[PDB]
Amino acid sequence: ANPLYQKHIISINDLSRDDLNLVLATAAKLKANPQPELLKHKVIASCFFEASTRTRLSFETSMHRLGASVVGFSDSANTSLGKKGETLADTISVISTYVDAIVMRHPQEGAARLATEFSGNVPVLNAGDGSNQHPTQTLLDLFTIQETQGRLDNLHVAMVGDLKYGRTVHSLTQALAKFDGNRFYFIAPDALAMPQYILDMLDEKGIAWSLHSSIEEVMAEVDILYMTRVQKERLDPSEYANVKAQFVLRASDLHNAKANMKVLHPLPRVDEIATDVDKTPHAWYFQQAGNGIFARQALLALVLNRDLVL
Amino acid sequence: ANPLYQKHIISINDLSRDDLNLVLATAAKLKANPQPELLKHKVIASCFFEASTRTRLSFETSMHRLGASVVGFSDSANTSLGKKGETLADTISVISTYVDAIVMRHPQEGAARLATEFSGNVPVLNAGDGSNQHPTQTLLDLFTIQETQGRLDNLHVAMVGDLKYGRTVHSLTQALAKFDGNRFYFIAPDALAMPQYILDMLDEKGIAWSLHSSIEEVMAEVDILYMTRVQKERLDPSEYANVKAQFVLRASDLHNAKANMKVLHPLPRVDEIATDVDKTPHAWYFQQAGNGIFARQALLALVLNRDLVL
Amino acid sequence: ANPLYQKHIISINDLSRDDLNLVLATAAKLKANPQPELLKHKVIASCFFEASTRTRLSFETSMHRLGASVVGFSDSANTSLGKKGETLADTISVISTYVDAIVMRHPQEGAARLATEFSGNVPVLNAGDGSNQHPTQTLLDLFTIQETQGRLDNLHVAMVGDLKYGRTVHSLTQALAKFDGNRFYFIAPDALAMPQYILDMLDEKGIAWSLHSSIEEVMAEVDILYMTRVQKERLDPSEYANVKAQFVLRASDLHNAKANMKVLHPLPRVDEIATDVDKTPHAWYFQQAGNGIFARQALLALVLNRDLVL
Amino acid sequence: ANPLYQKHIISINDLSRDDLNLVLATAAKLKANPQPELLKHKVIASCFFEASTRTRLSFETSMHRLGASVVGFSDSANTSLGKKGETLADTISVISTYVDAIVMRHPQEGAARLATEFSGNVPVLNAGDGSNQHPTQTLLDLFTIQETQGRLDNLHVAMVGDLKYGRTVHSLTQALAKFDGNRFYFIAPDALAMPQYILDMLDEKGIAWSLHSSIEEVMAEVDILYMTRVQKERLDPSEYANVKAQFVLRASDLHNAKANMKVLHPLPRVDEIATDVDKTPHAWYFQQAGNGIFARQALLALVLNRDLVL
Amino acid sequence: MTHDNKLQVEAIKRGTVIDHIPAQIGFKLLSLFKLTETDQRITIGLNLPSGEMGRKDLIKIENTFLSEDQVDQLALYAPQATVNRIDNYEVVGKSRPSLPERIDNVLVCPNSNCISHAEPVSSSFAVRKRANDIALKCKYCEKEFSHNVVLAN
Amino acid sequence: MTHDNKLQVEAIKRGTVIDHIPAQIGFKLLSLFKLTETDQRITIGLNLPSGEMGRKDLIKIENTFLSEDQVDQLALYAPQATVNRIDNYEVVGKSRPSLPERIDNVLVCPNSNCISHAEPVSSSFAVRKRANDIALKCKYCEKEFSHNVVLAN
Ligand SMILES: Nc1ccn([C@@H]2O[C@H](COP(=O)(O)OP(=O)(O)OP(=O)(O)O)[C@@H](O)[C@H]2O)c(=O)n1
Ligand SMILES: Nc1ccn([C@@H]2O[C@H](COP(=O)(O)OP(=O)(O)OP(=O)(O)O)[C@@H](O)[C@H]2O)c(=O)n1
Ligand SMILES: [Zn+2]
Ligand SMILES: [Zn+2]
Repeated sequence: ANPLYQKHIISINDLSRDDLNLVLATAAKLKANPQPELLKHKVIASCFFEASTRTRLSFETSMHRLGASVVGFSDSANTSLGKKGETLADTISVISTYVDAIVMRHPQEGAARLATEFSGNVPVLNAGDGSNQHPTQTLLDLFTIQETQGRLDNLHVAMVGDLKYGRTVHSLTQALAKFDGNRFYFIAPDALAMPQYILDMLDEKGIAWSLHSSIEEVMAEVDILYMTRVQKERLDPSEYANVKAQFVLRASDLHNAKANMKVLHPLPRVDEIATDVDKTPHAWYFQQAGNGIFARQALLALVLNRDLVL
Repeated sequence: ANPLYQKHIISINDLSRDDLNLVLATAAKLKANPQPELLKHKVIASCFFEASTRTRLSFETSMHRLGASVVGFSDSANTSLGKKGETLADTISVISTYVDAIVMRHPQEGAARLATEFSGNVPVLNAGDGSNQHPTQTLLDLFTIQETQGRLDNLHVAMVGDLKYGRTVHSLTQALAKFDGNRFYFIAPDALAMPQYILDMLDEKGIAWSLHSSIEEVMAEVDILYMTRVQKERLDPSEYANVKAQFVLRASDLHNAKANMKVLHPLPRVDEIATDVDKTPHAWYFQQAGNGIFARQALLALVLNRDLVL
Repeated sequence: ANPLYQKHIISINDLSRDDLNLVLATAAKLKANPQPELLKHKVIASCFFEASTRTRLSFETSMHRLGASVVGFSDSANTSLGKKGETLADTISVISTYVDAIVMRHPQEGAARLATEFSGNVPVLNAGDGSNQHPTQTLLDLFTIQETQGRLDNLHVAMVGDLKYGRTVHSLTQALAKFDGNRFYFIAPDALAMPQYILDMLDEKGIAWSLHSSIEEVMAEVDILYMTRVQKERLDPSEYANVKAQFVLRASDLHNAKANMKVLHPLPRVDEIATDVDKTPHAWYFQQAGNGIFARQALLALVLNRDLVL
Repeated sequence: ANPLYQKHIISINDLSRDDLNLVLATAAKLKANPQPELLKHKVIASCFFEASTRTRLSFETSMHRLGASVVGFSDSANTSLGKKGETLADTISVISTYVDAIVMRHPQEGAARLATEFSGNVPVLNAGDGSNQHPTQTLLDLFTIQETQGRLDNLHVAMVGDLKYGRTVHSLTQALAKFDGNRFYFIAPDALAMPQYILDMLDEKGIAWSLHSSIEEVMAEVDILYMTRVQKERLDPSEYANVKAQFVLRASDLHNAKANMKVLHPLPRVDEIATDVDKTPHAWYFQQAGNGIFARQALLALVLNRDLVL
Repeated sequence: MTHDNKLQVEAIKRGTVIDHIPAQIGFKLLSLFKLTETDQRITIGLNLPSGEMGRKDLIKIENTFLSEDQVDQLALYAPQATVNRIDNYEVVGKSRPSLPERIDNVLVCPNSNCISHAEPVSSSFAVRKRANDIALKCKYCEKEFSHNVVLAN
Repeated sequence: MTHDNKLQVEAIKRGTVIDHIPAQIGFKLLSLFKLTETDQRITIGLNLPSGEMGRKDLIKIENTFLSEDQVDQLALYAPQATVNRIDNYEVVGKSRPSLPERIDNVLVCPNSNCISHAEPVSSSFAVRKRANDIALKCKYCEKEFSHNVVLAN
């Protein structure tokens, strides 16, 4: 069957470079030649125990552009399951008798991995688990990097913002470190810098990285600028408003950027990216959210279909 | 293509008499000869940032009787998007990469019009925006008036209740003033009367109107009686309970009504219409809510299909 | 024994001119020589079933400046009474079993008067019952007119703002009509006009009033300018802002005000009186709030004392 | 008249060494012979716009032990002020119209200082303004150091915990730098380090400090060990637990503590000081809280009294 | 180059001169229409002793010709003004403002539930009914207000 | 005479001339310090040629003697601006801005939780040149920021 046929998609750590390439290869075919009746008669459950409108809607629109049905929920301060006394294990054990696949986002880390031990042979796909993993975000980021730059190796990638707690930036660095020659520039407030584990990993593979202080410092060499949002709560309002002449992106700062340089942001972007960046050629955060559809179509198609010729 | 093919449906002001007739002509064909696989493979987003169960369900049942898929939400004190810091413009910009059309109801006026500038060429349909517009209500009212009376011109239409703030009664008067010869009777508590703008418009076109004090005063000449609900909060409990021997409708009051006179109410009808009116021939508020299906099927079909032969 | 001894102060319509003057002459003495132990050993209940901080803190402070102990609750933050199904008659029959007077605010009109049927002869003083009465706010307003103008008769009093729902403008008009030769100027938007029952009472007593739509039509003649807040809930967003929001006093409008003219406002003032008015000698809204201390002290003193030697 | 007579106690940076010693010598006398009627007939407002039970109950009890009456609110449970749109300037201009001093806690920094522009000459005592100051907690800590150590100079003071966001460690460091020859040992995880502006002030005054990462590096030399609580919100779940949660004092670590060494903690302590420490003679956190009574009594006495005979 | 003086300052080589600005509207105009973000030499005379208004304001912007639609955005604030266009020390053009059909960006919808407050859109008002007194309708909320009301705030 | 500079010079009789306003601060200064809120003659020149110091701005305010404290305020914006009083057709005092003790009114606290944002208060900051920068401490929140963080916002 394909390598991922009914396999669980829980951590990017668990997927080899070849699996990442298979997903990104499929997503480019589904983007080119749609197959709207591919999962006809499958019912997927969209169990968002934690609410995320943009992630839930990208996923359910993936399910529906391949023809599947959707049952599910989002529990912001509401809706019965888990409850208290109702284990996650018993929720899964019961829902895996109803559906053909489970996409779930949950607030405690490893919830998706616990699910895997109770879903029978129903596959579970992680849409976010606490501060651990969010593999379908990384898959769409890499699809956006591959589709704009033409390759996933030998890139000068700048990562900016809360590097300490952006889950997406920890994942993207693992992933990009399965390909070759990538150079990393990490621009963070030192209260919010890369954990030494990402950094220690990167040196065992020999990957080059540098820490900088402002994007103006690397603007000129950079292919992908990946901005992350800075979490107001983890900072005092007065240090948050104090950091240099900031680390926000304005079109003035881009006047130096390479012609193929692209600004990606997992979104929301409250103020780290101004409105004028939106109209430069380098703005790519909204096209990046449209590629979410193609990345998650690819994962669902490969998981639920044995062989897929497209 | 048809006149409305991928056009935005934001204000009744923006649709000519001919467009209103095209919609009402289509809705009568969709009511006669169903086409359940007309929007097959389209995904519509039902973004109710403001909850309205009856409007949301009429719309999603429209989407589904034409075969479309639905992703969406209703945010009563819950669900992530807009948030604070997350602009409506960025919600639309992101969702218009996922779907083929956006139906949305929002609490601030003009939200649907702002959406139009961010949805790309994805059409947006207004399901309510603050106290400004609700075009799909007016379309179903006119379909109900056309289907019961046989015409939309030369009608004696009585409007009753909170004329000052019923958004539906402001819209219905614009709309009915695009056809000819209509006479209007406005029965309101003077704390809650027609704005002078509806009235000033009506006189520039030469349309006849009179203000009355009780339905008993016009019962005999009237073809459509359109009751609106009276908003308890905008009144003191003691003036609310004091108004004459009321302006509520009972079957006793109908003993005079013309045989083809019809009582319409956008609903809910807490107490302005008693239970006994429900069984007279003149009660038409529930059939009026069933015509909602046919009106919104017509708008969706025309917007998303180029040419439609039915 | 003084006339108010052990009376319930429930409504302004129950207090005669003589009653009004006796309270105001006592307030003037307590303001002049304190009597900090007059209510020694008395315990008073401050039951605010509806929260009102401003009013509660004045009432309790003036209980404390005469030596009384205070027990009680501010609720509208579920502090346990009304649970199980305790009628107000029962709550008041248990609280009158151990306090010497009840001060009480409640959301429904008539609640203080009912308390009066269950309190034995523990006096009930009303601090607000829904949209009905508030005697203690009219007593302090009157005291502030008297003390700054030297009289309560032959006044030219303008009332500006929402005259339809402001329960304090209604009561101060009823109180001032107890006195002679006062002239009223009402300046209200059309939707917030002074009700008929007030106007009709003024006519029947031969008192002069007129409607004006600008304060500067009347500035020159005016002694007390009593401003009210328009609650924007009572209008819509656009109505409030449209022409109607010019019931706002700026310092420049006071150009030609009589040297004795005073601006009064029960408070919160949000924007109907601009900040620059405060520096003028005519601003008396805060000194008016300070006078709530002597009018509330006087009522407690007169009600709990047989004979008051002054 | 004493120097503090009718002063606003807003910040520790405004009180001189002499001011600090005068308060502490008064606290020592009131602790020794009570003066339970010194503030007889004074009424004080205890406005806690942000709830803080511990602090409110100390402030009110010490108002009660000098004979003052208290009126006021604990909010952060919607008790009506701030509704309509009452600015804090206006709330304080009405409350200063009838109380003799305002004690006040508020969520925003600077709020007590602003109250000072509107209170006339009713003293404002700050009980916490956001992350800025808390003078009365530093006055009681100082009093407890003085009273147990016999001096406020030549001390070896260790500060352990979250030194970055603990507003009390920042202030006690500024107060102790008013005095001579004190030595500071800071023991903080890397993310919770003592800010530069503190460190820079210490350097500029020639005062000695050092960073250590274990309490047992310094136990032997230490006189006051001032522990703070790490709020786990400030870190992630795993960070808090990983190596960093060893800022926890157990009884065994006190093995070689000087006989005079005292452990202080503003409280709540949740787990940074283990329960078995309480039986040691060095545990002084609760006796420290008892001393908040005499330091708050002294400030009220010195501020409301011209001449204090002791 | 020609003999300036300041009571009515003189001649720029080519550019625009907006003269007979009411008084205290000149700086309002510089603020609102961001006329200041040019590297060109701008000369401005404020509260000046002349044409009948008595005092009046004046702005001279060398090397920029703003016109037709720009001159018309000036009509709500300075309708009496003349907008001289100069080439080679001579007034080759003398224009006046007339009411436009649209006023973008400069106004603020007085309706507080309007969505335009919070978002990266420009304000826009449809204009109507010349000199008996102007109504402006928001593009977004479609509420029609009185110009003096939007113009207050 | 001509090596153009002046051309029919707006020589004023009595007033203050603020010269060398270092380009683009010229308009800031008017708005911020509300210098047009007067009825006397102002003549403003923007982006003047001043080959000798690049490009500059210059405000001339008649019969007005903006001073001492008022002059020191401008130090944060136009640190090299020379004010010149004039009592009778020439310079009778040329004064440079010195960094002041406090900067009131004009400036905003970066601290979003600082109470100065929602309230009827005039901002105030204590000024301190920590040679390299100037730190500004808010009166209210007592937080201290790089003058550059404040002057962005
Ligand atoms: N090269 C020139 C020529 C004229 N002006 C300005 O052009 C304005 C008006 O042009 P003009 O028709 O020459 O004088 P008027 O006849 O007074 O124009 P109007 O009657 O419209 O005021 C004057 O204010 C003058 O400052 C100028 O600055 N530069
Ligand atoms: N009758 C006068 C005299 C002087 N000024 C102005 O006052 C300023 C004073 O500069 P000045 O001492 O006359 O010679 P400068 O070299 O220009 O002074 P600086 O060193 O500041 O460049 C000049 O801009 C000039 O326009 C004026 O308007 N009217
Ligand atoms: Zn609007
Ligand atoms: Zn501040």
